[PDB]
Amino acid sequence: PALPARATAVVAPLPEKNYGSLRGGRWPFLYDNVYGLPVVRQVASYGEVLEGIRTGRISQVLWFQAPRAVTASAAAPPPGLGGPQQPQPPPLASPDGRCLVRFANGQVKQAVIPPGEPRISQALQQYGTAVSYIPLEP
Amino acid sequence: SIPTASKNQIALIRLNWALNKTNINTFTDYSKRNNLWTTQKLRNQSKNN
Repeated sequence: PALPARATAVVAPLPEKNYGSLRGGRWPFLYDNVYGLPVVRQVASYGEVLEGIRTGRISQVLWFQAPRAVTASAAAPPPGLGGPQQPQPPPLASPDGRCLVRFANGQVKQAVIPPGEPRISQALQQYGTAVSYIPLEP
Repeated sequence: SIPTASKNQIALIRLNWALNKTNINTFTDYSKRNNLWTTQKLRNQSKNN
């Protein structure tokens, strides 16, 4: 069982960027710290995603999710009436509207889209670009 | 899973609902539905008075 890398160095933070949609981009490392996965560095605008959908250059969109606290569920009498406990409410879409967009050429970017927006909703439906939700981490 | 006063209140609520569910609430001495079928007996005993 080979022990993994253990290095250290001094690096200069990257210049902060403001693409309009999101701000930041001061991370000079190709991976993340607590996890071992690559961080994205290219972001999309509103019109960019809209046109990628209209022309078909986007294949599938994925949303993040939220826990949906139990008190806000109407599938049984409320907890406080004393009934047997219900398993769990299904999770909501992203309240803040983060999404990972997947292109026809293997590129994956990040964007912010509010769920239920007027134009994107109609474009998704007309062009059938795949939609899905990213499950929650343990 | 829930405190005591809760379950006491819910027992009282169930008591009230159960008492309502017995379909006896409408019967009163002074209805007309009770005066129309009881005129025969009262007539009989009043003429036999």
